[PDB]
Amino acid sequence: IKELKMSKDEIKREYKEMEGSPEIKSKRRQFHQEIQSRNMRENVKRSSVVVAN
Amino acid sequence: PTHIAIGILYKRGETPLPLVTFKYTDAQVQTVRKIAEEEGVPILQRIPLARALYWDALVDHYIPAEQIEATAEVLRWLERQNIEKQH
Ligand SMILES: COC(=O)Cc1nc(-c2ccccc2)sc1C
Ligand SMILES: [Cl-]
Ligand code: NA
Repeated sequence: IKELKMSKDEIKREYKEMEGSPEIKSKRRQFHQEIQSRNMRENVKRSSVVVAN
Repeated sequence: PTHIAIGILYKRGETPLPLVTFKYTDAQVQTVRKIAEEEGVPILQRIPLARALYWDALVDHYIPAEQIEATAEVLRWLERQNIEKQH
């Protein structure tokens, strides 16, 4: 039988559809939150004092 | 904001003037509080100064002149607590 072939365009379209997935968007946000948490710990360690209201 | 937490760095002979290290508001303030307790970084309630630094202060810049007098009191308090804790 004739061999199936995914065009470069089909691959981009399938991937953009995947990026639109709620689970996949949620994991991106989760990753950003983990970098913000890491940065928060480093910011605090670099400080002499914290002033709060 | 409702809640404010602002980090200040000042080490004599290292920083010529005090530096703003972070600015957090609201939900992030309880997290900042936990990490500061865990890391042994003092957290002081100074409502006028925290409110003033919220408006004017820029992260990784020096404390602005408009807040240096109020900041110097906090820094002199922190130095007194440090020297006294050594006893
Ligand atoms: C309340 O302290 C002063 O008399 C003001 C002042 N503090 C300064 C300062 C500089 C480095 C560390 C802490 C305070 S500069 C300056 C004009
Ligand atoms: Cl750590
Ligand atoms: Na920040």
